[PDB]
Amino acid sequence: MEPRVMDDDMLKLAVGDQGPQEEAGQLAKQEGILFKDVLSLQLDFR
Amino acid sequence: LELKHINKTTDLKTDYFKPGHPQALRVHSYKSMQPEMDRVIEFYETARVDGLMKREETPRTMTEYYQGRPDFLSYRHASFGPRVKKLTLSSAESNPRPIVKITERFFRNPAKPAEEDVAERVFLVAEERIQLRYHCREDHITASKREFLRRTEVDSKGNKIIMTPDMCISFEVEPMEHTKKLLYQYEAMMHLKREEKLSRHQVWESELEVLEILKLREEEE
Amino acid sequence: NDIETLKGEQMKLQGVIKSLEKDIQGLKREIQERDETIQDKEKRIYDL
Amino acid sequence: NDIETLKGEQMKLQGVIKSLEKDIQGLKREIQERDETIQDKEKRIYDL
Amino acid sequence: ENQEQGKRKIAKFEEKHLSSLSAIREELELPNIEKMILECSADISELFDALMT
Repeated sequence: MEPRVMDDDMLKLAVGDQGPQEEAGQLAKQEGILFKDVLSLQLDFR
Repeated sequence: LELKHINKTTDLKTDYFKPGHPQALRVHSYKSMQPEMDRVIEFYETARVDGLMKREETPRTMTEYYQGRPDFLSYRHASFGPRVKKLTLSSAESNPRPIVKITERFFRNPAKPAEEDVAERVFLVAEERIQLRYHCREDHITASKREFLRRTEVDSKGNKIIMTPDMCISFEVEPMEHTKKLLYQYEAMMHLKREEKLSRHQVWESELEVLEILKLREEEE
Repeated sequence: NDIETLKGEQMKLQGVIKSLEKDIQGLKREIQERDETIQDKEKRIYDL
Repeated sequence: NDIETLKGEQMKLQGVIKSLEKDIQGLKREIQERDETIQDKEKRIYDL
Repeated sequence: ENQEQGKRKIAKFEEKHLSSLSAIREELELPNIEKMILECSADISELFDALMT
């Protein structure tokens, strides 16, 4: 297998998959964690 | 019991006490022995664990003054409403006064900024609003004010009422970008609803403590 | 059994909301079939 | 606590049941509305 | 010394202006509202002149 190298695309992919949430909650998360203002990143088991 | 001062012109009885009481009585000023009357009860801080100084009880409102609390709570005041006429219960213990308004004023926390430390917190229970007035910074005159319309979790049609930004009214001296976030205000609603329930429970506990104090004083007399 | 049934409570609260939304989704499919009826008539009016 | 969550699950189960009850009747009225339009424009087909 | 004097004047104005805002939010008459807003602005000018002096 190939070890791929860590980039903004899977960074925002993990930002997407960490929280399912709701629609207004998703807008709240859009206002809360911008790409500048992500509070926490989890990229384990990739 | 140390001193009993009876003023006959105003029909006022004031009892001055000594330290070492189980309920830490210091001053009891009253006109009648019946509950839900005009009375002032003053306590001891070293013997009380909640840090309560004063409780003024009126037939409509109650007022508590504290000191030295870890949550910096200094002032509590609950305005009650008229009782609904229930034909099966006539006791004050069984028919509590419905809480309409609660106002809690908190001491300044130096560990918190002024714009985030809640100086005053008002629950209008009947109209279902929560108002926050934060502490004032030393380089400002007016303080940050926020108003929240606490809506029911279920509407008239069975749907969950989802949060909308038009409901939340916030007057901020400096506009924080993080306080306009919908998530932060939602966590604020969760914390504030929990605090409103806790404050209503504490006001009911204060009323029960008043009833216990009156029963104990009647037993002593 | 507390956690599972409370979880069953929360999905069922979402189930009531999504069933109200699935009513609208069911309408959207019937609007498409209405538009299919709209699409076939205008083609025959244009062929007219 | 298990019992009262199970009771809450049952009464919310009535919630989707009545909300689905609105769905099929909502489906069946528009089913006739699609069929009535097709019947009117297949009369138009016989005209063409 | 001057900073402490300014802080005391600021505190006195804060108390007076908080009372004035409580008077703002309860008044129902428009000319009274406008006049006491004018005296609020006069108080602002007075405090500004106090801190300048």
